[PDB]
Amino acid sequence: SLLMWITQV
Amino acid sequence: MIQRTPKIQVYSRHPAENGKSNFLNCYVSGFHPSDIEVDLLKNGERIEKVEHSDLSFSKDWSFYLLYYTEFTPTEKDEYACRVNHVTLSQPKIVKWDRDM
Amino acid sequence: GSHSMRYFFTSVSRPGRGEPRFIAVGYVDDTQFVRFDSDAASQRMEPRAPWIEQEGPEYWDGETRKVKAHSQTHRVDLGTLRGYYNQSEAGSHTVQRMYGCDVGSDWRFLRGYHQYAYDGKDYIALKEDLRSWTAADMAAQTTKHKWEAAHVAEQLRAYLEGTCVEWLRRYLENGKETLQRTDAPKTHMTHHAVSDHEATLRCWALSFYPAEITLTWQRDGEDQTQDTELVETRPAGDGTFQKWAAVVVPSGQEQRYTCHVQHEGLPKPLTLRWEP
Amino acid sequence: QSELTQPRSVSGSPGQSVTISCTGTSRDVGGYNYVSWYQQHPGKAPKLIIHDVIIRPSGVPDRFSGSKSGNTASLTISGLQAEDEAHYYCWSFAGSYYVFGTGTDVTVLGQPKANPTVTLFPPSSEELQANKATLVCLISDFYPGAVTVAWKADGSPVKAGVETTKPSKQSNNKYAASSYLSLTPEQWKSHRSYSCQVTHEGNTVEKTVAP
Amino acid sequence: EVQLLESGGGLVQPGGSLRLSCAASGFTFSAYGMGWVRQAPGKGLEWVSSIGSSGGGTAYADSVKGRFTISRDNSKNTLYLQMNSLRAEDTAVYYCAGELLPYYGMDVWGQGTTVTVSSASTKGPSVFPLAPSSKSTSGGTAALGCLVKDYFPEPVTVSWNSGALTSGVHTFPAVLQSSGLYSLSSVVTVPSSSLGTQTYICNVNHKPSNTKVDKKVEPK
Repeated sequence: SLLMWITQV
Repeated sequence: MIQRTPKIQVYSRHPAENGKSNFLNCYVSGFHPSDIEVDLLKNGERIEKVEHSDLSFSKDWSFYLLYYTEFTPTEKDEYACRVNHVTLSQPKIVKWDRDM
Repeated sequence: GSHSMRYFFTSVSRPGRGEPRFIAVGYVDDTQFVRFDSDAASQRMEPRAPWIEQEGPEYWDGETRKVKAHSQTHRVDLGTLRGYYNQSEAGSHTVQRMYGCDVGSDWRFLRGYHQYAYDGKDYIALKEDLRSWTAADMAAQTTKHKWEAAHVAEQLRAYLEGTCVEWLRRYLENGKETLQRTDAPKTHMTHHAVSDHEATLRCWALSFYPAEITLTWQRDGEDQTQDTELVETRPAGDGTFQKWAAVVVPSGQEQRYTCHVQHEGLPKPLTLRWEP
Repeated sequence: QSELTQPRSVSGSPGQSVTISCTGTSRDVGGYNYVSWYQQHPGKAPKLIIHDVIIRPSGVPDRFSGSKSGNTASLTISGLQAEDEAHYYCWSFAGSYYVFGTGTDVTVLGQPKANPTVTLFPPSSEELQANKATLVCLISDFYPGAVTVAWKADGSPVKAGVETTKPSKQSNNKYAASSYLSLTPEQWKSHRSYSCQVTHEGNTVEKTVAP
Repeated sequence: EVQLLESGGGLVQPGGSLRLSCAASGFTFSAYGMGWVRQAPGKGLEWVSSIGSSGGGTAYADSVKGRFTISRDNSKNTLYLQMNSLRAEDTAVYYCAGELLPYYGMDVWGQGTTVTVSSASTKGPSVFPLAPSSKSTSGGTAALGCLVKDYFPEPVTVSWNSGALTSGVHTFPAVLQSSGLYSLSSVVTVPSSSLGTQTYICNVNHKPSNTKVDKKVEPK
């Protein structure tokens, strides 16, 4: 189950 | 861009039994960037119901795909993977080799 | 034996054609179980192993949404990167992301991962302590400083230490039948006379799972490295794997060499000797 | 972190269209198709009216629509209605967080002016028994939302002990406010009576109580 | 019969802890991203933190980085928010809220709960009866009320006759005088001929000072 929060670089 | 020339293996999924249906595989790994041309060839002819796996990478970030298709080995039939990629200067052909 | 779950994501710019190609896959050990491909018809996260098919509608809706957001984030990332590296809008570039976690034989947490490549080189990675970053170069320092201020690791850590491993646990349980099987290798040795004076001894290991295997040569019972080819482990294409090892040996000396196979599926490791 | 950004306040007439812009960066609203709008009526929890830029939750009325174009998102309300007067908030995913917009104030023009109904109480027997004393002025049902409340004791003005509220929108879209006058039992009786005068729109209305 | 019901929030000193609980009912709780959104008086909606599904969750607003900790226990249908080192800034109604799916937004809300961060003392209200006038007594109508006098934190709750009387009750927004305390007054306006037939009690609740009071309003 994937992470919900992906931070931009 | 860090480029990585593709390593190529070509084999049957099952010990090949001359006459009996099997799959011919060709494994390309270690390549960057991901854009790539893979053909499987019967008698230097391009088989074209060929189907492939989902692009993934290894720890160094190089990619790998299996290309595969159903076949039926016979005595006289050349078989072969044919790959082209930026890191090569000619497309590379690798003959299939039962006897390994 | 130990187990893992990893997702891999890849985007590739294609200026002039549409939006970046986005490809995502998830694995549990060496079994891919989900995929998403921006170029495919369905625009959905799709099942790729029977046992994930059990998950209900809300799983698929949710995972589809989350994977979409990954892709859309990579889309922004491509741009921000182009910028940090003063690159022109003209060229094609690639971002690659991978994260996940390992657990031991007891399924207790072991290690966490999260890393990020730009055009085939590292860019930023979460160190082993899941508390600090490694920036590959100067441009990445800007990210590292951003993500430090933003307390990014803290969130990552909670996922990797917790959520990651809980889901991995679930998967393993649900996938018991297939994922915690171990397929011992089928092994044999072949022999080809290379000339009057030399011959290749090739040691084969077919149809095994997991992919973790070791093939080593010995001569008179001592580790033998010289004149040895050993190929990358390869997928059979039916869920199991293949590897081989070869030595070239002076003709008449074949009996001196023995091949050694170790794999978790085998109670004790095997020794093969050319079997005239 | 930061922001979103909506007009402070947009207004319109019954039947008309109105639009509330909501603007961000290539990084949130421009980054993703996950904008949602909420509606919040006075002293009631927010309610979700749009999500995913354009979808309305099953429930919400046909004359609401979302859209987005670059880094601005919009909400059109068409065929405006009284019960649409409320606050609206946009809100977007931003990769690592959610962020609400600064919120807008939707009004419905040309409502009838409405005169305040004023009640006023004297101190409770029981308060006077507890050596304290409050005159309570309650003004309600008034539109538009502005009033001044001037107290008068005997006939002279009284500036001290007067605490009036800001006016709240009541749920009927009129207004209500109140004024408390704090005396001691002594002052309360030192006077023939006390008036709470309430001015709204140039017209005054006043009430009186005596010891 | 969806219901998020907030608890564990009152008054706390600057630098204090508080931990809010949210008992949830009538939707499949484990399908929902759960979250907090707060709203200081006068002011707009914020967003404090959210937790997901499934995988995903947690994240926090930049204004609560590392002070606040969200958590969930599905075997209990409850959501948690640990709140430490509370500054005055953090004073607001806190709402418990759900999202039906990722990035959907909050489609299930609670009623909200009040957090005051202050060094000032919690004072309990005085309740006085506001009794009805005699001229009011034509046909028409009569005004009767409750003066809830001098209390610290908002809110106070007022029902009448244990909330059986609903019609023409108007509880007024409260005032904040310079003493730093509040007064409000709820009023009911009823037909004049029933001043002499009906019974009127107002029930004043002030959770943060344990001040429950039933006041009879009876013609002086």
